[PDB]
Amino acid sequence: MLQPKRTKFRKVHKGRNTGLAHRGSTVSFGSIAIKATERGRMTARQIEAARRTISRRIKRGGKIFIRVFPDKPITEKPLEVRMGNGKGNVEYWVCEIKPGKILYEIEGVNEDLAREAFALAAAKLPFKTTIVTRTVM
Amino acid sequence: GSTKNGRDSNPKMLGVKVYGGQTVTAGNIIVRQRGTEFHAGANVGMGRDHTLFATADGVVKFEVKGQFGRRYVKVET
Amino acid sequence: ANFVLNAQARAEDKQGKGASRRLRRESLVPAIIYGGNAEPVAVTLELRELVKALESNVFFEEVVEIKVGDKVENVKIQALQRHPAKNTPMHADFKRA
Amino acid sequence: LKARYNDELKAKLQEELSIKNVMEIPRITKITLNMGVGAAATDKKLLDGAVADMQLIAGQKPVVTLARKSIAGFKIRDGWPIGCKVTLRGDQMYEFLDRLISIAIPRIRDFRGFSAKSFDGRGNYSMGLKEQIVFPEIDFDKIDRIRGMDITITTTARTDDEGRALMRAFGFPF
Amino acid sequence: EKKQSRLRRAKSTRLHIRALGATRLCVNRTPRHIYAQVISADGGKVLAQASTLDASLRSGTTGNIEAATKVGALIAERAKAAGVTKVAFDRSGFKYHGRIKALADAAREGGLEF
RNA sequence: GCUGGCGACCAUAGCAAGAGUGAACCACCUGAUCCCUUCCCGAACUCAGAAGUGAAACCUCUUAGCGCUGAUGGUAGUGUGGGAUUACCCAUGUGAGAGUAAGUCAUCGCCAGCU
RNA sequence: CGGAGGAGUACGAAGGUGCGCUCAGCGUGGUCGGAAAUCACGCGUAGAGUAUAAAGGCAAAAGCGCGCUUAACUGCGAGAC
Repeated sequence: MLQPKRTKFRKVHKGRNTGLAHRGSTVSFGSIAIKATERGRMTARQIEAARRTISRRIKRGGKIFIRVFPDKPITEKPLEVRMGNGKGNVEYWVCEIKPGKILYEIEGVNEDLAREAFALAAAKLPFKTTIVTRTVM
Repeated sequence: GSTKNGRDSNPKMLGVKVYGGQTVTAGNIIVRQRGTEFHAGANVGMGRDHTLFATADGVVKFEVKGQFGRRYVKVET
Repeated sequence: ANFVLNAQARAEDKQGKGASRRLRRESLVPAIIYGGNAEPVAVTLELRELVKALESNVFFEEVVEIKVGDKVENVKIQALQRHPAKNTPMHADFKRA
Repeated sequence: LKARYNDELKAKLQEELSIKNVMEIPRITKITLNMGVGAAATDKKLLDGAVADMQLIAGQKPVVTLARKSIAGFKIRDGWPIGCKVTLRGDQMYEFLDRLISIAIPRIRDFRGFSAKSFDGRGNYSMGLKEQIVFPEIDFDKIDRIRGMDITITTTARTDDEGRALMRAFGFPF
Repeated sequence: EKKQSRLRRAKSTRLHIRALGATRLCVNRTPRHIYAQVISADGGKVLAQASTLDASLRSGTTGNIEAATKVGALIAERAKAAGVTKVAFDRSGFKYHGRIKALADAAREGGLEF
């Protein structure tokens, strides 16, 4: 479960998720990549589940590059509690996903196996996906 | 339980008081600043709290000058 | 020889965000040609032709001929902008060869 | 050395090293003798004895060296002296060198102990002399504990070979 | 470098004289020669100058207290000719001692008040 | 044409590499008598002259190796009116940052001296 | 009853003035002293420091040292926040 080793502040503001992903949309560490087409939030457990599925199905015949890291803490109030009395505690970490953001790259495996593994991985993600390949320009 | 936060200080109303192109009289305050964000040129004096004031009657002008590239405010008679 | 892209004239009224969006809706791609001995020239290309050319690998290395009316410009593809999600080409920069 | 240097040493050194300009002959600029009285806070008088003894050996009033910062491992902090130094230039350094080469070498237990290596590489030579004996002063009586010292000779030599040639011309044992 | 250190030392006095906006009396000293110059507040005009390179004092040593006094007298005379009465001395990073004190005293005797 | 000082701007002006000058100026260089100096040292500050040199340093010439400046076009954002609600579409006005082509070994005043 | 830290002091010098000096970090050799003790040279560069929390500042340094001193005065005060 990826989590930052250290942080300056324990709790962060909610914010808003807008715009497109002009950075991180280019395949740069491998041959074949899976890229999100809409926006949302990706959790650490979802990242781990997708990675485990991909690795199991490719049988560790190539290299997987993970290009999402959860660095935004999320807090929830415990339960049975009224409104007020300060902010809640951290329960899990997430990563913001914008359309065009690359999630996983695969290098060293054949296109059929990589695509089929990505198809398996897509069934666990909470947003739509697509498959891209390295290109010249 | 409770929260250990919940404190803040009163406002201090800092910033520029007279803008470029305006007319001033001797003694008018031009800049209220915590540090020397702006420096004094001709006919401008500096107070103990880094305030910049005009020592002559004229027109205020801002500029960028020097090797450091720091900003200056002056008064033209 | 290999690639002869047929381009039109893209003028001031056709430049700008609104004009560019209208052109892309009409399935045309704005492009710029900049090179020595002349000032830049703004043109418009056809999406199908650009997509067909982009598939070939030799398109990037070989010289290309861009035809606008009687004028012909020999250039090489210098840069391409792609939509982050849909991946459609949106703008092209050509350098005179 | 005094005059002998000015009259003939640069002459032969030029003839040997083949330097074009008469300003390129390496010259010995200064020599500084220094030593730190570690854990001076424990007693606080070894420093006072040391300044007296080193004033005896060298005829210049010294300056006591203060530290900056404080080290948790050691007992030292900024505000109190921890060492002492003196720098010699001109007549004082040249007579210091003459007395050194004259009497210090015979007194040292091991001859040729000094090494051609250990040069800083910029033309300056660092040497460490063990114990305050091997110098002209009173005997072990009336003098406090034995103390070592460091002597650094800073010259104008551009390269280690030039510095070594200068020492050889001077007459340093090794 | 010695020149850089001296310029750094003189910068504060030069800036203060600039702020006060008074006529400046600058002096430069070299092992062989001593020079003096009078400059306006704006800093773009030189009202008067004096040095040991002039014909009158060139034959002498030109690098001593007597030459400094002669230069001070000459610069004071030229200041009187130009009509400048009140000036601010600028030691230009040199210690106010020796030839420079001599030149300043010579100018004060000549009539410049500072 | 060359040198020194005082000013206007602070990299299109700087760093780095290579090269040159002392007839005059500049620097080093001699000595510690006198003035003066070292929390100890003429090492720096200061005084008297000039024995020698351009070694070091200052100054000047070339470049693009760095650094720096830097378009056009497009993209993001955004005021007003309309539509829609994962934060977008239309009309009109506005318009970056990054990146690309390209450029860059600055320039201007006052005073004194030398061939 | 949002997210994070400090205060209820200190200083006759840690005030004034004249003069003088720049930090910290690394690479090379040296004594019982080495990861880290004093000292010489060289490289890159402000990351040092500023009585105290943070922000805005700091080369004419607002950082550092020395000598002399009490403007840590009295009566006011154009004008402005």
